[PDB]
Amino acid sequence: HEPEFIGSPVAADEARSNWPKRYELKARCHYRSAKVDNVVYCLGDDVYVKAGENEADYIGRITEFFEGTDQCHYFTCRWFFRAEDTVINSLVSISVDGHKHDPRRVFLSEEKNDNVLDCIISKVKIVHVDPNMDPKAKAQLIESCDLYYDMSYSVAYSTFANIRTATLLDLYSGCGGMSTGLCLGAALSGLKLETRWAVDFNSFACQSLKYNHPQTEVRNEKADEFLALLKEWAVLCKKYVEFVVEKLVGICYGGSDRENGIYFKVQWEGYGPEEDTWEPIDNLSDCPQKIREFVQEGHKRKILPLPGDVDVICGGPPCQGISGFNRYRNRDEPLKDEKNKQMVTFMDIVAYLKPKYVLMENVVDILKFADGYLGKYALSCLVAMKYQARLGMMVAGCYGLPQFRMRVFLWGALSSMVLPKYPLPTYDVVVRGGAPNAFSQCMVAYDETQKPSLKKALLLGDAISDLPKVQNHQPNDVMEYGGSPKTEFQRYIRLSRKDMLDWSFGEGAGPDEGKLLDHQPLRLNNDDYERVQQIPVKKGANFRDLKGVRVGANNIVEWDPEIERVKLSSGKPLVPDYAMSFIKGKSLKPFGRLWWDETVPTVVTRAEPHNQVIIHPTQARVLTIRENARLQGFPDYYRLFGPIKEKYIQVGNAVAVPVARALGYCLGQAYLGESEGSDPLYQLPPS
Amino acid sequence: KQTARKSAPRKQLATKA
Amino acid sequence: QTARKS
DNA sequence: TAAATTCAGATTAGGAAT
DNA sequence: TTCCTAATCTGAATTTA
Ligand SMILES: Nc1ncnc2c1ncn2[C@@H]1O[C@H](CSCC[C@H](N)C(=O)O)[C@@H](O)[C@H]1O
Repeated sequence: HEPEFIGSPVAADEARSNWPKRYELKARCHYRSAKVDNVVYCLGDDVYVKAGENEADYIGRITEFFEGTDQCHYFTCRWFFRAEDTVINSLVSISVDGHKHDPRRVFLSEEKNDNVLDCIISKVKIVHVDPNMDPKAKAQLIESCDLYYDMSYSVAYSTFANIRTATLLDLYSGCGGMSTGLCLGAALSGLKLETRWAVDFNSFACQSLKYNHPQTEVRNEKADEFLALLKEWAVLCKKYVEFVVEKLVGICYGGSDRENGIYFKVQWEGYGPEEDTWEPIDNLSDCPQKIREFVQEGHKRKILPLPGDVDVICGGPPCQGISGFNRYRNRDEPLKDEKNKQMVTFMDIVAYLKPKYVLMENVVDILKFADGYLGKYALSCLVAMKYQARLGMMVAGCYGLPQFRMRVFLWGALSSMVLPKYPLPTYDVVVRGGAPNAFSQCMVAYDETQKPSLKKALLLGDAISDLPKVQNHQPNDVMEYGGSPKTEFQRYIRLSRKDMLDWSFGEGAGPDEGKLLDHQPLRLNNDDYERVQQIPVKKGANFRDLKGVRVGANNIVEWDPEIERVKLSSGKPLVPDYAMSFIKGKSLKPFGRLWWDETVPTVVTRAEPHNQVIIHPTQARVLTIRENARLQGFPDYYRLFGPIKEKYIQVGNAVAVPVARALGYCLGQAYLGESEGSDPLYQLPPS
Repeated sequence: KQTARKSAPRKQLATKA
Repeated sequence: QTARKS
């Protein structure tokens, strides 16, 4: 039958005071109720709408009833998003330790659309659910309807939102730049956010993090081992329960050269700490009272957290198996490489601990590799766990750095907390890179119509013009600055711990005050060293400036026929063959020289000049570890440890600590309760 | 009956544009 | 107390 | 056997020419 | 609209201390 409008029309000007711009579709008048197929729909009704072929029936809430100026009978509704209607999509079928997506759990949005009454099918009972009500007072309510929603979804930044100490667990902690930045920003916002625990399977990163944070319980192990260790630390906290012992040092689950199970490190009486030995529990069965003492005092000291002891969990799971740099990735199935599954392990630990806040960080290819399968996976794991969630992309250089590192950050917050915003850029940046089209709405940036005057985009000279000269072989971990800081960025990066609100060493100046740390470049072998020596000190100089190199047709390198193959002192060619082959012979990166006025898009774990522009502008060496950490905002006092390559890996895998610092300020504002409203973006105060 | 339909400011990271 | 040296 | 050295793919965003 | 080009928290095969 024909759909009809029911009841007297709304007052002419009342409808304009309610719907002004409706008077790009214009309306003759407005109504309140409408019948289609012998069922009356009033305003505010939740409605099922016919969709395309193979498309599920849309879900909407009616906002107007009006006849269009084209004599049509229109209705308009704002849509409910299914869990698969959001950016999650195919990963709506995943489950994390029990929790699954409820098929009856939709998400209200402010996205509106006008259609005709003929698109309407049947009513649907959708109840609004408060998570902060009695937990069993939500059950019968959910089973007394058809669909339910406890959260709103926003396309902007994929926001799932509701309608003073704090502990932080740093999973895959590395050297600790991300957790350090979070703590610094939270201290600026007025929150005592510390780092109580840190897990990383690389030993030198643990060394660095514990050096810069002595009170942090840094564990040199894997994340799955740590999760099983938490599981089998809980039951000892519940039970309280050849030689002789004096005390037990530590506890662990599994590990290298060991089988699954709980092990204790033992100090034997009459023997030194060098004779302390890792032992299983079935062989420590004759040592009950000392295990009781260990468990009791470690529980009182919170050496390991129980469910509820972690307020924030931050993570930087490995991107080596997701990055576009890895030309061996498996797009067909991403959860085959173990380094990709470490994100699943991370979210499993999040499920076990249930922290108030979650902050996962990765690179942009997590939203592109396997069409973003892993990234959305993360979001799904948060949505299936009833977490408020948010997804953003933040450029490092926009927060005071001479580098363009766009990173994806996943915020998560329990419904009892306030979902934290993303900090707007405080700096302009040299745009070097492209954001995905499917996540254009997740770029943390000012819109084009309004952008205040931001501080000038930092260049490389602003970061390294301060540092004194060093040679290819610089074996000194600690040295002195050749002079005073030149630029504002260098003055900020040379600030002490207390000037940067770093309370790791309490009051009083900590170690290495005013010293130049890790100002050591990668020591190239003699061949690469003299290859670098042959590169001219000019802007744009690279291997194409070496002897015997020519640029042929279509910017393709060739050999010079008139010049014989230039040979080094060792009997190996001056110009390597891979330099001639790279990027179908069209690359300027091999043995590239960077200059003071041109930025570095992304500092990486490897510092060889071979396939990147990493040679110092005026010195015959690659950029030092301290210079790369400066490009990523590490304060000069943050000392690294390990071999030179390992320190490079540490600063290249880290998070730019200005980025983490802005995130920490936003997190502190959300944690304390100081928030404006629905805006996912936040303008930072002077800092 | 028939099917219904279900339907973005640019950002600026640089100094200009 | 008492334990093993492995 | 480990350590060092050498070479290298698959997509996608934007950018100038016309 | 064309092609390119720039860009991707790097990995694996081979050779050599
Ligand atoms: N299976 C695993 N278990 C535990 N840690 C792992 C791991 N695989 C990789 N890692 C660690 O994950 C770390 C990621 S680097 C993250 C650095 C940190 N976000 C910062 O800002 O400093 C690496 O240091 C690596 O050692």
